[PDB]
Amino acid sequence: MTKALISIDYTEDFVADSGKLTAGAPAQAISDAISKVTRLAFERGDYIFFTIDAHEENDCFHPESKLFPPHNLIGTSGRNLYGDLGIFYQEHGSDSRVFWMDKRHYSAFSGTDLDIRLRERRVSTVILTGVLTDISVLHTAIDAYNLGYDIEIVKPAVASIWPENHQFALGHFKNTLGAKLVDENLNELF
Amino acid sequence: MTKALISIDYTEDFVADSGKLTAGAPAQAISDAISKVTRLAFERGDYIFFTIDAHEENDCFHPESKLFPPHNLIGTSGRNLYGDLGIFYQEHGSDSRVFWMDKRHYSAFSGTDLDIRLRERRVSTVILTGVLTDISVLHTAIDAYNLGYDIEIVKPAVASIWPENHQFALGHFKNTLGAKLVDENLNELF
Amino acid sequence: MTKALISIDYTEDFVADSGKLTAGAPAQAISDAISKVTRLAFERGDYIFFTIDAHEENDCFHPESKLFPPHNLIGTSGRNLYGDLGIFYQEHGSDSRVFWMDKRHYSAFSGTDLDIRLRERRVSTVILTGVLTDISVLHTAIDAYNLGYDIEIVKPAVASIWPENHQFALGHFKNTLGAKLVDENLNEL
Amino acid sequence: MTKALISIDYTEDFVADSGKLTAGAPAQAISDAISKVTRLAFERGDYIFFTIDAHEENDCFHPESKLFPPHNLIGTSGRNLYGDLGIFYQEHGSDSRVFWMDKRHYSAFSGTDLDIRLRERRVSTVILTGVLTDISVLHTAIDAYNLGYDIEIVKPAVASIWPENHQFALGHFKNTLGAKLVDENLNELF
Ligand SMILES: NC(=O)c1cccnc1
Ligand SMILES: NC(=O)c1cccnc1
Ligand SMILES: NC(=O)c1cccnc1
Ligand SMILES: NC(=O)c1cccnc1
Ligand SMILES: [Zn+2]
Ligand SMILES: [Zn+2]
Ligand SMILES: [Zn+2]
Ligand SMILES: [Zn+2]
Repeated sequence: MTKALISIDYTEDFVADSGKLTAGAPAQAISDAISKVTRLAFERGDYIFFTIDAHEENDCFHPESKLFPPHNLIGTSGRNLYGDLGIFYQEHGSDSRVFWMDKRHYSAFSGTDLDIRLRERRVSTVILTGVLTDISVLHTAIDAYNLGYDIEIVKPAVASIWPENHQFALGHFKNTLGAKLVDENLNELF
Repeated sequence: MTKALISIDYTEDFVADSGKLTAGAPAQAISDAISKVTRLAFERGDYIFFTIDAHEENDCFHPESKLFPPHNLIGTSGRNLYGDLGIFYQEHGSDSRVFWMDKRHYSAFSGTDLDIRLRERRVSTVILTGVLTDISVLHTAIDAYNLGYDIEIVKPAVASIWPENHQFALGHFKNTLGAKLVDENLNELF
Repeated sequence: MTKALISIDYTEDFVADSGKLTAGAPAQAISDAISKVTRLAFERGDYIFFTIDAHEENDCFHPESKLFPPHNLIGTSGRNLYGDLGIFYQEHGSDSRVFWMDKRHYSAFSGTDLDIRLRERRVSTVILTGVLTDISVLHTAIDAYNLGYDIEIVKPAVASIWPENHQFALGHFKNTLGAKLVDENLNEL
Repeated sequence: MTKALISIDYTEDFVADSGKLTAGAPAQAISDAISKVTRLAFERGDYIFFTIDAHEENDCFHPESKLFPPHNLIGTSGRNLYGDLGIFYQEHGSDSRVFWMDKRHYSAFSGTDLDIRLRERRVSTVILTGVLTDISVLHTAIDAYNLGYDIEIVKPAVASIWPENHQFALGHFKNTLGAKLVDENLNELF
């Protein structure tokens, strides 16, 4: 069956050394795996959803503005996809199976039309990749669970700034959400 | 109390003579009232949400594609706001209290972040304007009702192709949704 | 594949002569068709969801309280299913494919777990029956549309007190929601 | 200023020594604080929502069935509120400001009418209590955040079976959700 891979916030501001809200080394370490798994999913016929923070510096009505420094600002290089994943987007961004969705909350579902697009395509399984494991990925996974999706987490293609938080989230995915943990070849991990 | 005015699909494709899905004369007849009530709402400090159909011609996954001819296509003049309402947007579009939201369903809430933006601002009352009364306006109103908003309908600033459908919708707003019917001066109608 | 039939508000208070918010004769006229189509859907292996108004008197926080007289009050006979449809529920209510869901808004989806139950079963098509065509049925249909369900409307198994409103709703289902209008044999009209 | 206290899954099966899915001693340890803070909120005129797991044996369509042993089964003692909280419910459950809501997912919002009831009362702040901090409480908190509620967490009135998961969740509430941590007297903890 055809699935959907969700690419969560893997942008310059979350990954690069000078990124405004960078997760640093652990985020950079998944660059090869996240691009590889995305290409693999696309090649086999899956839908690809880039779900990307789209913030505005002067937005005092957003509770998040008080919690983190400005990041992924609309019209800035901070929103550019990091590494070879960006090259994949140059090659296939205009394809009918590839989507770019701006989001304001951590979850890829919140205030977006992600659920609608998935339901149009009768997709029952989402495959999650990106950063941070315990924030945008976690919120997306919980929303996916409540919306009745089967969930796959690409373990080597998610990362957090805190190793303990990364480990909590992975445990939560498997034990509470019943997610399948998979590698960069989309093979289950035992 | 600060309210929000929702401006629904009042574009060239729904209003102009040559509009791809035009409501024709009844839609054109509300041009003065819809621009007047929007400027009045903006001047008093209300939030203004332009919630506009954003369709793609090649979208075989959208059930609406089979129901209506192509309308409000991306990058076309069909998506331009009709009359003085368009002029108002050119003057005040970049103001912090004015919003543009692309939508794919009839309802202004479906797959958008309208509810999120309204709740950020603690808005309890929505004021509905636009076309068509029995489709995009009706769906928006029903969603607003289920989301617990108080509803105001600007009767002289909503219109449909079918008079019987326009009349059904107005009756539904008042008797089933408990909406207040108001004029272009935002005064209740008796 | 396996579809779900939604049975909307077909209770004493909406149908019977003495019903608190009765649609009267037009609602009573669909009794045979609504019971027949529900029994048919169940025989075909479909899921059946009874989605029924569950109101409380003196619920001042509900906006509907000011719009309609008290109806379908919790613990009252007004919530009893009307006619042979009630007999069907007595017979098959304990079956794993048959559900009873209390609702407070007109739409069967609003504040309920209907969508969750349907998605658990990977249901892609809902079949709508009940009353009123232009209120609870219409709201349920619109929610179903926005939630990406294919929709079937059993034309002889929906009713309103207002003929013009019933007609509007049927047109809206077909032309705006892209719903299939079907008969009591579940054949397209 | 009228708030709503949410009492999440504080029942025999999650708390009692012989509970089917018991969090054990840490859950038992909060019994005094959770009952005290609930009685306080009620005295202050707040709404009280008991949001309680309602599961069925042989519910093969529920993904949770494969993740945890049977717990909080409808019609069983497992669903009984633990400690003085249960006594409070006997005393005041029939009050108009006190609600009992059955739920099937971890989040108190998922498939329930919680949001609807809160919006009816124009509640803007939810106060969270119960178990487990990193499951039902966490999911409820994340849903509350996405739905635009201000969040208070009663720190001494939430618990998990795993202390490290409790710590993660508390950090997540404060740093990611912008929640206020409060004590059993509803005073902010600094
Ligand atoms: N990508 C993320 O997890 C994230 C973290 C903090 C703020 N916004 C997004
Ligand atoms: N604006 C509308 O009511 C409408 C009608 C048909 C299709 N899309 C939008
Ligand atoms: N069943 C209905 O359509 C209905 C109408 C009015 C109030 N409640 C329910
Ligand atoms: N109360 C909870 O956190 C919980 C944990 C596991 C299953 N169901 C509920
Ligand atoms: Zn962000
Ligand atoms: Zn359209
Ligand atoms: Zn009702
Ligand atoms: Zn449970």
